[PDB]
Amino acid sequence: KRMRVIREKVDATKQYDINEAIALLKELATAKFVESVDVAVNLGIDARKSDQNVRGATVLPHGTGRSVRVAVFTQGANAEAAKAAGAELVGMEDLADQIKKGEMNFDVVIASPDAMRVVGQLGQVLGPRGLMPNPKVGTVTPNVAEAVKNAKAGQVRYRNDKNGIIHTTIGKVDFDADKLKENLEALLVALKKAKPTQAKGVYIKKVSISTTMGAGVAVDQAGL
Amino acid sequence: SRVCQVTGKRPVTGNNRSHALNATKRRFLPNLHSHRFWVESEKRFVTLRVSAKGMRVIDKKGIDTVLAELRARGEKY
Amino acid sequence: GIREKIKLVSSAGTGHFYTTTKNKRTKPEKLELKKFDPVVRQHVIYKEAK
Amino acid sequence: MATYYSNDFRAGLKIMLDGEPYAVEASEFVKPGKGQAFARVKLRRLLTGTRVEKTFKSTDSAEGADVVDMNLTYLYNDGEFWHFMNNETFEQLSADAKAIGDNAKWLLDQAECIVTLWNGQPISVTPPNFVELEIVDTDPGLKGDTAGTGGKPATLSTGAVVKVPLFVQIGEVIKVDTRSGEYVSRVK
RNA sequence: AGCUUGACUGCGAGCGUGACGGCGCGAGCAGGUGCGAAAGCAGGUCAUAGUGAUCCGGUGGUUCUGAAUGGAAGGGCCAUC
RNA sequence: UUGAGCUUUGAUGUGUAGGAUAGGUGGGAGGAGCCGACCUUGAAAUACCACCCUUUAAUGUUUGAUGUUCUAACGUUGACCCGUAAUCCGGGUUGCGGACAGUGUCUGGUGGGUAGUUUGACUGGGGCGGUC
Repeated sequence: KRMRVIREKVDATKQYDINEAIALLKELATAKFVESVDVAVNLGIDARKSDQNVRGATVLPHGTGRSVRVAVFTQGANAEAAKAAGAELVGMEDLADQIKKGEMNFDVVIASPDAMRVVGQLGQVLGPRGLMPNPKVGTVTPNVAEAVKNAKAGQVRYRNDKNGIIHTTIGKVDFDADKLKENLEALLVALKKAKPTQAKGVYIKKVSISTTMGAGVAVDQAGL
Repeated sequence: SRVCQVTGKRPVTGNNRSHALNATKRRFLPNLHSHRFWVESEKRFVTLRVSAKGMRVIDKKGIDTVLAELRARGEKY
Repeated sequence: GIREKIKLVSSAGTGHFYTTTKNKRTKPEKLELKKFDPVVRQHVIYKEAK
Repeated sequence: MATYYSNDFRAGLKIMLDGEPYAVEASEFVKPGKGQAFARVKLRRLLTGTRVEKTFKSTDSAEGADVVDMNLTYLYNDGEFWHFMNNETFEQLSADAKAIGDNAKWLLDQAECIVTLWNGQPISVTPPNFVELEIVDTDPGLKGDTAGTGGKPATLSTGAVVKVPLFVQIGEVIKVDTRSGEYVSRVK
């Protein structure tokens, strides 16, 4: 088979370190085409408590550039100034017809506090099991719409909630600088511990494992 | 009174300190228990008013050894 | 009441810090002001923290 | 941290004690000769919330927090938990089944409902005065004998039940009230 | 409106006002910036209200001390809650 | 008899609707076989596998929860015998209880039954109202 040698070099008793198993992820996977990395990091959150939700925009400190097509909901001069930041479809309620069709070309929605009457009155159900974000909790809607997507369209990966403990994020292209990604995983620690919701349980992070796509299993540590 | 036969534990007095350091004169009573012991040398029942740690002395020493010290102090058993 | 306080941590090697007040619920981004440092005697850009 | 003695809170001022936090509806003031003054403060519960009655004297104070009540906008349902939306600051919010009890049927979509905000996030949800809803499970009502008033039961799309007259049978959107839960008119 | 962080660190002759604790103004010097071609100005906002002494306790820094010695704990100084 | 947790191996999720025999989310072009994204779909569209939610046992579990039985601790303010001309007590068989109760230490709850005290000042009397 091709699913047996994968289960050979996975030792759950030996929790791997930073420099040990992440650099050898190119040999643990026998993938055909060009793939990438994933990152799974847990945070203790009960399912029936609403004061434990951990969300926010994470500015990644490097791999992929402008890759995600993100929309703009602005009025006035910001409808022609946010186009310089890399967005394709910038406008108004003409983009609400694309919401009614259910277009999955967009993944992230960014607006500004003057077109917040558009998403809050038309994109009600389809925007958020759509899960498109528009928060003052996160930095989704500032009034700095010129300088939003100069780095957020490039390297920002959005933190979503789950019913359980899990917060899975995405790693970058396999042939990047692997010394920087191990610090990118180390600087996702300071972002997830930046909010200590102050009602956390016993641990902060129990299990943190970064898999590539479907083959590698790399058990990391929460301390280092 | 409340005195152990083996070790001689008369109840001491102390304070019942609350959270606001309020003193109240309580009295620490020992963990006494009227137990009936068996002696191989005498081959009969011996009932002494020992404490909880007094049986721990009998756990180490022999029961014939402890009553030898009772005789040299004017104790009735 | 509304306007809480922040701590401007120096991005240099020193442990010196300025402190000031910033209303978080109006402009939620960090401050990147550029003031004097009495330890390094440089003009280091300061970063926002708690 | 606030303080409110019995000569201060009179109407619509929340108090906090052990808890749950209560609300003053109406009160009187008696200042009798020989003795200390008091106030028959007719409090109102907020969480369960039926009633509580206390006769506060001139002593003592009570913590007043939180008070905040504001207009929200319902837009989302997923499993158990619900959400709302602002129009003055556009901030998200999370709701629970504890805050929705005996009210979850009437509010359907984009309603101008109000909640009570206290320390994360709601306490209860109050539905608006009029919502538009549709019947899907209703018999094709014959005239009958019928010699009077009546009037057939209708199972509603949200899981509720209302009494509708004869001329609405299948797929007729109607607006009702949420205070008592009776039929008033049909939208056209 | 352009450009920016002088809302900067160590001082400060002097006086004003208070029983005192304190408060207020401060030229100018030293280091280091900002703007203006340049003279110059800036250690907050036109001014006067937006605030409470100490004790104790918490965070960061600094061998300053550190109960025989070498360390650390706990104290000291400074920034500060 | 059993209940809950773990590093363990996998099985296990049957609607509306898409041919149906869909676990939540982030990825999303892998395994003489031939699916799949693409799409018809809905509140969410799968593949490839991840971190886990849950039904299911095999295990070393960590051990608690009780429930019978047995007697030798302990209770015996049941009888009988003796010290003893003694309804106290003590010894003796025995009967019924039985590792329950009871007591001691630690600890949470209840606690005007009880104890120590506090309950401001200016004020055209104190009070009341008002101010600091």
